[PDB]
Amino acid sequence: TFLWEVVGYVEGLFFKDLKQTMKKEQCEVKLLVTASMPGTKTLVVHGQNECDIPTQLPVHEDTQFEALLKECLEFFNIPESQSTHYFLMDKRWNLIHYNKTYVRDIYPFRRSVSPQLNLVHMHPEKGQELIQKQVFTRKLEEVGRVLFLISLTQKIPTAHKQSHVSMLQEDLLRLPSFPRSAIDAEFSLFSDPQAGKELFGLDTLQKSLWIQLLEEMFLGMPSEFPWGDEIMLFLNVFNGALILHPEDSALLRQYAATVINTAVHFNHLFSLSGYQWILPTMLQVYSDYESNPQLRQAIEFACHQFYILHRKPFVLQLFASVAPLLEFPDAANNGPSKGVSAQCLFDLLQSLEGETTDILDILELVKAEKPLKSLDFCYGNEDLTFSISEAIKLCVTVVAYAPESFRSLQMLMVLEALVPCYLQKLKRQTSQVETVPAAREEIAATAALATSLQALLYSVEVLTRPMTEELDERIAREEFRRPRESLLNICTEFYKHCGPRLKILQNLAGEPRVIALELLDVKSHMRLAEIAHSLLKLAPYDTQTMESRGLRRYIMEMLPITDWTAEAVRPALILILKRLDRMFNKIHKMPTLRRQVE
Amino acid sequence: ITMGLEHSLSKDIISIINNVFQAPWGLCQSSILCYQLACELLERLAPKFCYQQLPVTLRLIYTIFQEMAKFEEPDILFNMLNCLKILCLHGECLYIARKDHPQFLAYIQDHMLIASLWRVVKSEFSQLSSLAVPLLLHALSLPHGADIFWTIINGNFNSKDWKMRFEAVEKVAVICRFLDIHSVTKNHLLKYSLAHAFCCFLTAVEDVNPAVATRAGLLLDTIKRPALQGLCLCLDFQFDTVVKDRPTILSKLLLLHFLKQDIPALSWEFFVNRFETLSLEAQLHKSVRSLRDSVKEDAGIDHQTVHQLITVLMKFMAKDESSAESDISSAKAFNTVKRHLYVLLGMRLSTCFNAFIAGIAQVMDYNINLGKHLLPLVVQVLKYCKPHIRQMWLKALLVILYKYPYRDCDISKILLHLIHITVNTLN
Amino acid sequence: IFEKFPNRPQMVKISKLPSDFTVPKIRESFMKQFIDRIRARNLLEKETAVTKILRACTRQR
Repeated sequence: TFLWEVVGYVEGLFFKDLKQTMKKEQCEVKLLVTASMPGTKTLVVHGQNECDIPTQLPVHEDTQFEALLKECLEFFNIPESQSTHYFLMDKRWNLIHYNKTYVRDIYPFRRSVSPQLNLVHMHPEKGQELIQKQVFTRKLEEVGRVLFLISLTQKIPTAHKQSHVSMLQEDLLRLPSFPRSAIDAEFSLFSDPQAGKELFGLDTLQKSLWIQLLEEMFLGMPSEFPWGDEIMLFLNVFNGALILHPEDSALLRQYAATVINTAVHFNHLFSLSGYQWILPTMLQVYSDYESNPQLRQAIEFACHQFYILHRKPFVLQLFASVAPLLEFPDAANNGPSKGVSAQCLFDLLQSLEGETTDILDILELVKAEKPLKSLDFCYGNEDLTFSISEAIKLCVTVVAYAPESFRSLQMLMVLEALVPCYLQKLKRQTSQVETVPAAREEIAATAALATSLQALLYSVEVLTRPMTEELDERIAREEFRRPRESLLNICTEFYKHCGPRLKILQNLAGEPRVIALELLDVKSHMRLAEIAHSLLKLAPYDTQTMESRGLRRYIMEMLPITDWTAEAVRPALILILKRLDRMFNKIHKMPTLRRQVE
Repeated sequence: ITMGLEHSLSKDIISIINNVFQAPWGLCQSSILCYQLACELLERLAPKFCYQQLPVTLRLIYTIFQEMAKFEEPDILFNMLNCLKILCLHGECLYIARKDHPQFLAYIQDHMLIASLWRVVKSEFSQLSSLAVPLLLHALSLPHGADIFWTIINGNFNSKDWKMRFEAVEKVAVICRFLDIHSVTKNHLLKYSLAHAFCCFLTAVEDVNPAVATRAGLLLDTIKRPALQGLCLCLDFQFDTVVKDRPTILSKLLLLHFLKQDIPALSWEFFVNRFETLSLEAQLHKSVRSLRDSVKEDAGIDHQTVHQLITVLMKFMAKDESSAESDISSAKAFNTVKRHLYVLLGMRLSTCFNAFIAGIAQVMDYNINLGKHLLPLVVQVLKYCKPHIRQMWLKALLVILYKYPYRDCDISKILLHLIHITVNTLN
Repeated sequence: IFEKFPNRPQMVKISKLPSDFTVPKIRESFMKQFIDRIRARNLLEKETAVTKILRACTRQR
């Protein structure tokens, strides 16, 4: 509590000298956090008389107090009505122990001695007050240790900082307790009225101190670090803090500015593969607390700065991270309302569209240069302000590069979540102001979306080829059928929404001269018919695809609205009628196949 | 279309909303949705005691305050706060209460408004605070309110239980970190109340329980620098006006420079404002209480306060570099500091000279650039017009020449007189 | 000598496109690396989130 300024006023210190001179005192972890001293491997339980003996028991790396509670409940045959009326303690130091914390942070390996343990009969309220005050004291020493480490790496010589922070990162890698002990709280004590805002305030301070320490640890190191899988483990503390105290404004401003700083520093990793470790937790926290505008404002500012730093790979990784949590009301995958909604993603993208003013003043904790510019010249100072049609253009380009891959299927799920919500909110805004330039931008926007849909259907011919101990077979039929039913769902919702609305908008445009602008062309209709025909070519052998909503919505909602008064569109219909002919001929000529059809 | 926020039809709608508000529930999401819908109508509306002549808006605020202390979920609390803002400023009920409702305004402030807002200011759900702070700043901008807040922070901070001290330092931290700069510069006792809050906040850094000490130190880190600048400006205003409390404030300010030095807690414009303020306190020949419980005339005493400021000034130039020549700003400020440091310090029965000798040795030991820059003016004033101060005198003349190229003409000659003083003031 | 010339960034273009729609700017290295691979306020969802993030942290080593 005074060494926090003494180490700021003492020069001549490194990482290794204190470790080399501390090992002589057998108390390395009792001063600094990064001391890698292993703990005990056995422990002794003490009795009260000659009826019982002190017994030695092994300690693993995952041992906790509850297993010892079960041990003394089973051995001494304690009734479970008196479970909370009994506690365990040490005779020498007179210390009560928290239930849900690990033994290994408390007992380092004494030289061939094991610390004692006694099963004691105590009143419960005095014991829980003792537990609360000793862990209040204990994590105040952790907070003190973190203060020592933050004040330690501030005024180091400017030649020695790189090897210091690099070997610091290396000894953080060797620790098995990181980051368990760096992010976990005490949860059986936060609900009591006698540990209400004390443990919260110190936990807020401890998390803020850990963020400061990590931010110093990330900076300093070179920008061309061989970042393996280890970054995700380090990033997990940043996720966990936002898990524990999301509405606390201090942790939010610090979290936003620290992730902005570590996205400006490691610019190589955070241009290719870096945003996949921080965005799931940010989207979950954004989706849950929708009745909390401060958390919303902080996350939209952080995501807007993410886009201003990296334009297109951030949007791609964002769509790759919002995808496995999206649930939509489909009749194949019955999406429940227990995750990221489609609206949550779309209003987040709408906040990414417009500008976000600053209310919380997060920018002055960013150590980089201001204002932020694009860190790569491939996108430069071009006016790439983020629209929403270009997100569809990116999804088209990534599904078009390889339509049999996994990113294509994933982004098809992304597209069937996004484009009904975009057409919906487009309908609200064009039914909100009712103006002639609004009609002009609605016709132009529908034309550009239609252009992107023609571009989507022009490059999926690899999906028109039909199919070729059963779990991999179900996986193969799954990855067969998902992008196809995704295309059918997208195209039939597009047609049945915007066609009559195109006639309605053409009536209310102020100019009814342009009518029947021919959204889909003949090759798109024939392509939809060949995909649906390839889907129907598997139909009688697996019984789950007859009731699929893409195919059924195409059959019952897209075939009767397709015009056939011209005969240029007709070969789509002859192939569809031919496939239904042969299916029902086969269902009629085989009674065994008829005995298993719905 | 405009329909009138004060009309008899709109107050009849308000009477409907009151007797909705006075009927409680005794599912829960039904009460969230009912109150939010009513609140949306309120947004759309404005862009036993003798209650039968009272207008219904203050009785709505009354039953809001009554049902404030019942629940613990911040969603309904948040909604109530939104409604409160709509009625306090857009509804102008406190504005008409301070216009022509003083007694009932005393009733409102004395037991409901301040204690409830002090209850809802928390450090774990910090959106209630973001709503609560301009309402509480509207409350403290009025008479009778600062005394209640003064007694609240006195009974919270000076308590014999340390948890009350704990909760007081977290709450005054949450008021401090949600403040603005120019929004406070019109009211006097608002600045006085925020100054007393800030000085108790700084006083808790050195408290006798270590938990409150470390919490105030770490929670001082999490304050945005414009709010700390505005707090320092309020404290400097209270130093400017109030006379009898200048002992304590300087100690607090030294702690401020010792802890948060990136903000200019002390700068040269600060010293020139205090130079003109001690000039108006010296060359010219209230009603508020003293904040000394926050911790607990032309010849000597004002000059002793000047001396104390000189000691703080020597500590400042010993501590930091403060390169006023690196920028074109603060050139006239530092220049004014040296000029008037010459004029008012240049009459051998004062307490300033020995402290200047006591300070300038550590100044020359720690600073070099401004130290060389200020040396010749130190030696011009050494004998311009005593055992231990002789010891510091020779220590001063020991560190005049240790690393310093003094070598000029008509000035070095006086060092000959100095060794003459080795046989003059000894003889 | 080898950097005086103006830099030349590699792109991604596909020829099976109707050529009325422009393919956006994406580098091919990123492209192949990418294509290669009220209820929340309570104290139970956070603890379950913490133990889920701890098993998922331990599982990816």
